[PDB]
Amino acid sequence: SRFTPGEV
Amino acid sequence: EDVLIPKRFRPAKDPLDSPQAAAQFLKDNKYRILRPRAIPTMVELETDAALPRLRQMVEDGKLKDTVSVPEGTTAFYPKYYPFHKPDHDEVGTFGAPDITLLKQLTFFLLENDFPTGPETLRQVREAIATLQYGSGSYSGQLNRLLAMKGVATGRNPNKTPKTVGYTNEQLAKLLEQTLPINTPKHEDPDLRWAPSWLINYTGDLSTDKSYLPHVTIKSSAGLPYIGKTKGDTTAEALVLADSFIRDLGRAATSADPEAGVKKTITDFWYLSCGLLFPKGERYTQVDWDKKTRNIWSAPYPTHLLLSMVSTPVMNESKLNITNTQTPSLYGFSPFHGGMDRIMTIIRDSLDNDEDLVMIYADNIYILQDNTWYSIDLEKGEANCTPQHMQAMMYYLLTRGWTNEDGSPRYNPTWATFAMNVAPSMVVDSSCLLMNLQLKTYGQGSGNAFTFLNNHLMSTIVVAEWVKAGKPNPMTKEFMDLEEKTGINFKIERELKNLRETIVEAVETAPQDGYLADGSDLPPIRPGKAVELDLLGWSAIYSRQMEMFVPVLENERLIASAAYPKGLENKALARKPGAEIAYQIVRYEAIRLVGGWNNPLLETAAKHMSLDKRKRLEVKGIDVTGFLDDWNNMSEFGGDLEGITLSEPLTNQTLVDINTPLDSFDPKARPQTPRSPKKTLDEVTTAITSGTYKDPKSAVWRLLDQRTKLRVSTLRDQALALKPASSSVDNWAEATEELAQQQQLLMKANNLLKSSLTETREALETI
Ligand SMILES: [K+]
Ligand SMILES: [K+]
Repeated sequence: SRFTPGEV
Repeated sequence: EDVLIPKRFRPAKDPLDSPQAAAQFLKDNKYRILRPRAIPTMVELETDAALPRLRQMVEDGKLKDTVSVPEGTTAFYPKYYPFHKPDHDEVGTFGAPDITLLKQLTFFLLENDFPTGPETLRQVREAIATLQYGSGSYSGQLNRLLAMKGVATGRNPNKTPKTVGYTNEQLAKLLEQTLPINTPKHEDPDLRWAPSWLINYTGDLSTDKSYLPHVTIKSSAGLPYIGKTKGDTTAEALVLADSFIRDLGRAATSADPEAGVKKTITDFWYLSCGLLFPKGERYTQVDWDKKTRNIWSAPYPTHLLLSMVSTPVMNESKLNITNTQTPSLYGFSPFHGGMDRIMTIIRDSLDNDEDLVMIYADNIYILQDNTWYSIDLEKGEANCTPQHMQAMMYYLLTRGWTNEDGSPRYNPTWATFAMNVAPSMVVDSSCLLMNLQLKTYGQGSGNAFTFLNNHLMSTIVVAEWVKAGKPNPMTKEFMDLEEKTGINFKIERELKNLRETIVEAVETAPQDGYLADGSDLPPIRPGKAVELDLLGWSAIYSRQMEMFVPVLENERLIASAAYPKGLENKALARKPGAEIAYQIVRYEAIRLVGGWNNPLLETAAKHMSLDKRKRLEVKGIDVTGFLDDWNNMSEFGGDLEGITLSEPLTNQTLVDINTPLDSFDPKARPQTPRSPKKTLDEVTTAITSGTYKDPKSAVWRLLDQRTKLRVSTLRDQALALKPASSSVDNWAEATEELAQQQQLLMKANNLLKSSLTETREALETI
């Protein structure tokens, strides 16, 4: 449900 | 003849329109000029190489195939030379007063005995003779910088919230009341990624979406792209914003976070330097070269990164006094019954002998001792310290960017950007004018956090007013809050005998005309207005609707009638029939916002509107589309979003813009999302006693500690937030133990230094 496209 | 019409204003030659004369003037006035920093020369790179994830956006024509990035072996000093119009050598159509309207007003005064007619004509003529719409001058801009420095460091130097006596948590408890917020939508991404990763593009309209904030395509790109718009530099902005947040995150978790973070901040110094844009306004001719307001035009990548923190929270937080039990005016509209809701709240306060406070950014409204006070921060933005913005960042990350279980909706990299670097990129940083890199005093006006930071400063002034036992705004005791808070302010309006004035407004309401008996005519004798100047609006009582309706404050109405803003959009101006459509829009909008209630103005504007519509029929051009979408053509467009000007204005138009969707019961307003049962007064009395110094939540305690620890400790801080931001098994007890551990190492005073000062040092490194 939450957008999760690896994080900066 | 030529006596009725005042002469066009011709601005004097500007002796400070050269870098030498400008630098000398600032030096003579002890204004800080920075040692100029250079930007690496632009390199034309393949967008597919720089943004591989968006290769599909390039081939579908949504991005340029090439991206220009500052990567060159040589460098350049940026130069920004804004236009100032009108000027000594160009007195044209831009900033031209509405002389046609002045002629029409005089003719109708000759034929109609309107009791307010002579005063309306004199006011419009005096505004044409003493005001000038335009972008001022270099002298105006330079003198404005001195006035900003004066507010920040002069008679009443700025104070951080800590100096005033508030912790981040104590301020957050006040903001829960003065600025109630909701969390961003569950579907919205957390603060964990590079901006370009918020673009989901493949081609499929059913799935394709951008989670990035909306930007004004025609607005300035800022540094390092002078002469370019945001639409021109979309790819460039993503590349730069991506690289900055990624390089910052990596540097903070490196073997030497101090050298690493400082290197990244100096490499991207230009992301903290705003173009000093002259603001287009209705300036006083006599002070044309003394005051030009400035827009601190933030670089596109900086604006994008800041907006990713604020806009997902504020989109969900349109909470104000008309729909929530809060003093906040955020998202207020006086239309569709908004003004009547305010008048109901005011009337109930007066009947129950209760004081009232309302807040909107740098505007404070106080109702006490049967009097209405309008208090404005003096040159608001100049009073802002990086620490004020840091406290706002604390409030957004603890109350907004938080999951229901209390875990953070951000990672250590985004906590570093928001808490440790971002406040010094747009507060007490620098600006560019000509080839001069000048110091900025306070927050840059126009940055993404302008409203939020100003609203926090007004919250501090209001909290101190409550603490001091609500002293009357006209007393020394109230004016003493300037020194106590480090925030300059002035009483802009005093509306005495408020109860009596409201009774007079209702009793003098006309029986004839618009919103009275419902005929399409202004009243011969308008009723008494309740001149609240509530975000520029006064209240007038309507007999037809049996409610108060807004009318634009008289001085604003007259200035706008004397000096209308033209079409300030090249693209729309280029379209055929747009310029003649704008002409109709100008006269209809001035009527809509309040001219309808001025009989001379309404008779002259109606005539102008129908004559312009008749000229359109003669030429045979269809402007229906422009008249339906009139909002983008008018300075008053941002209110009446769902109305069309294709048909001439009638009494039904005025009824529609004032029609409420629902009936209003002030007692039925929901309480604030946080501390619902507590009033602002109960919160202030708790803070006075020393309550809420530290948050109970360990995640929030880590964020507060982050504002006190130096940049060399960032890797240790990242390790402390990692369990909570990753939501690992038993993250709460782990964050609890890590916070307690971090609190102990804070007994080393060598570990205590503001990262905001460290950021400012690195930004100003040569
Ligand atoms: K100040
Ligand atoms: K409350």
